[PDB]
Amino acid sequence: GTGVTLFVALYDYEARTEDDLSFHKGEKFQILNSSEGDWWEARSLTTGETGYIPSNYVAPVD
Amino acid sequence: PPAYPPPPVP
Repeated sequence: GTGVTLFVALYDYEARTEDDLSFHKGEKFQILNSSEGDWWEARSLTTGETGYIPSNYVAPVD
Repeated sequence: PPAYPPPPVP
């Protein structure tokens, strides 16, 4: 409510660790938790996979 | 949350 949770990747990113997600620019994400500020927990609408993503790499859509 | 810093934006 009020807060937007659908995001789009602005750049390509390759997971560095076992916890983070890799993605293509243009890939959409449902955000599961954004309370930490640097790393957000999310789900890829493309693979159905779950994991962390850098918040500075994605932008709000719709 | 990985912490090892998100790399700066391009």
